[PDB]
Amino acid sequence: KEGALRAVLRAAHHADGLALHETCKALDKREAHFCVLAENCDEPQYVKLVETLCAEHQIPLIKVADKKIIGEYCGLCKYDKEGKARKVVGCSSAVVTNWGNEEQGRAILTDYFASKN
Amino acid sequence: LAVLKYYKIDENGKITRLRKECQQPSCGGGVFMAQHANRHYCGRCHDTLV
Amino acid sequence: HRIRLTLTSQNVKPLEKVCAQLIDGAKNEHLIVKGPIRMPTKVLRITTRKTPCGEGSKTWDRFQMRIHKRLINLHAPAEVLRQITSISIEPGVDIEVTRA
Amino acid sequence: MFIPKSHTKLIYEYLFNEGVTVAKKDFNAKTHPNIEGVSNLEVIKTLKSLASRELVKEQFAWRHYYWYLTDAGILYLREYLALPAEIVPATIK
Amino acid sequence: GFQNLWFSHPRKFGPGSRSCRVCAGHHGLIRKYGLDLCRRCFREQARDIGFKKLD
Amino acid sequence: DRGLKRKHLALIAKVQKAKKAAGVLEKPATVKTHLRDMIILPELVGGVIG
Amino acid sequence: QNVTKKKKAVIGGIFKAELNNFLMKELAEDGYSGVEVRSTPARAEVIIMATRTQNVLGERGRRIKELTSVVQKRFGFEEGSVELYAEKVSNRGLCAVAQCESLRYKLVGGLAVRRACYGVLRFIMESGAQGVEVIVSGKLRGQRAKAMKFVDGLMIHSGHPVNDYIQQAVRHVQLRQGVIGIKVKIMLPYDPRGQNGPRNALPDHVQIVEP
RNA sequence: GGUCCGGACACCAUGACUGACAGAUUGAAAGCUCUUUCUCGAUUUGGUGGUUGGUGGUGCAUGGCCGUUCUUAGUUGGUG
Repeated sequence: KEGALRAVLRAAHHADGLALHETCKALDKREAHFCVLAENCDEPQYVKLVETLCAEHQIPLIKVADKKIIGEYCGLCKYDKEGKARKVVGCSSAVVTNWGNEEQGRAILTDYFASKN
Repeated sequence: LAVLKYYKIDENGKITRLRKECQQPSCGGGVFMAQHANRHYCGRCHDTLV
Repeated sequence: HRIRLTLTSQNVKPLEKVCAQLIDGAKNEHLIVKGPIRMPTKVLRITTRKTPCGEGSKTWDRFQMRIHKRLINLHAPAEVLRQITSISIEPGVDIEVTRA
Repeated sequence: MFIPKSHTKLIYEYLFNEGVTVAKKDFNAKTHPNIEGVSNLEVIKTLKSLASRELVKEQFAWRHYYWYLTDAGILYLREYLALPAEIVPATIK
Repeated sequence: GFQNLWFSHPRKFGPGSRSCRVCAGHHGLIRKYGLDLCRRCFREQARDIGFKKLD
Repeated sequence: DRGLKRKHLALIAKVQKAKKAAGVLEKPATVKTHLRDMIILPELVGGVIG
Repeated sequence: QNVTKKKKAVIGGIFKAELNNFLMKELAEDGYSGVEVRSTPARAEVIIMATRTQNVLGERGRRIKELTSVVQKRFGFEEGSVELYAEKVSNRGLCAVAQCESLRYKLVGGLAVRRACYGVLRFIMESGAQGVEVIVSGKLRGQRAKAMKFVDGLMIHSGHPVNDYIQQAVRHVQLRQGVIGIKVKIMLPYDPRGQNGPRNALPDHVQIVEP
């Protein structure tokens, strides 16, 4: 399912809909379809804070423990001609305003995260 | 990391905005106005409110 | 109606060749052709200092370009003009038709 | 140069669509005659960056930059803007 | 700010509002018939434009 | 008639303010300006300009 | 549009001059020779006379397509209104511009100046020219500049027949020491068929009909 | 006097970094700077290489062009 998420947010970023500072404003507009979060965020006030707005605005979330993987999950790192993740940055939170690739997997993950919540 | 400073988490679970939100026709919710000594300044716009 | 053929050029030989071709076409078709009307030639003169600096004797280049114009008056409602105009062409001469 | 991502997007889209691009050496013009939205300075700097990275061939004549897309450029541009591999610029067609 | 100060001064007339179409120079500019060529530009481009030295 | 410019109006306002915020006994604070084409109007008499 | 005939002629001349400059800067390695502009009201055809039409066109006519699109965009034409044809110059040896570019290529390559200009002289003379004059000026040997002139055949300098019989070209070469100027002058042969040279004989050449 | 980087590209990094209300400031409605904290968010910012620009020097390093020697009749091979 990580592959499906990656395929979706790749096209999201290409369309320039992929988004902390930007994510808050995105889910304030409610154009967010979902938010991906990390459990490695040491900030106790931020960790709960983000899901407060997510739940309030009815934008369920997906949690992936560590942040370097979500940092890789954007295409923002440079590759050694093989997709080699290099020099990734923490992506504690993110938002997807517009849908992306992997249409079938996108439908699958929408149903998944709408049913399990 | 001042993003968390414009949000108050009530003990029950919901949140309340700690900064006067902007009301410009284009930029609305999300974007906040500065807490200047006597005024409040839109960052995304001018919209100075005293 | 009166069709006005105006031919303009910077060289006399091609312009006269095109004029003669058009007159020949009109005569062959048996049309009411009005002879080539020769407009006064327009002389555009540019006099410039030869040197790219301010030194030396004051010598001047007198460049000039000449423009020659010809008019042809036709009384031709039929489809013949397109034929006559299309057949005769020549580089350096620009032609245009007006429905006077 | 500091250029908005959307501005770079329009520049790159036009470049890929046409295969060529012309820009007067006028850093002050606020409207590139063929590309809308972006300014002549932004177009000039974007395509100068492309030439520096060897994705575009550059020529100059009479205060007019002329730029032609290369094969490295088409590969990079298709990858960047995420088009299907079947689409190609009008020049190649 | 920068937006209204970079080129605030008008350039609608005078030598600074024009330039040769090849070297972008403000000096000795021919404007007859819209040539917009410096006196050095024209001496080189005259044959191509169509200007001959008859006499 | 062609219209004084915004910098000129700002200079007029600055000089008037300086004159107002000064007692008759003392002289108003110097107002420095590059505007050598400004007209000297009755709003201007009494001040001191660099 | 509505424009005076004087301005129309001037605009045509300016367009031709700019096109010639741009093409000589672009297709120099292509053996560019010249350009003819036929700006009919409907379409504007542009003939690019070069020595290597293959290279000018490029792979499946891609370079020519790029050039026509670029010219259209630069000069504000309508898509498909301006169009380029390539053309192969009959006698490359009688074209001064092509010979000047070849000499430029040899000099940038590193051939000795004497050898290169003598080879060009021999080729031009064998191509049928009445006379040839090649001048190379600049920092050829040492710090102080000098000009080397090579002349073969007969060449005219003064009078109107110069315009008809003499073909000249000038170019520059940027070497480590500086700029070197190349001048090539070729006296075309009297060609009654009007292909290799002027159709009319020299004004002072009286030819006798044998009885 | 003041402002902008319009310092490409490459490499090495450390919400990177833009912008503007109002007071002060300035010749200045210049967010230039200092008070103030808002806002776009990988384009930037710092350093190292490398570029880029210059009506900066050198016309006694040069190209091209022009002037002059020189508006006079003067000049050059090939074979002897």
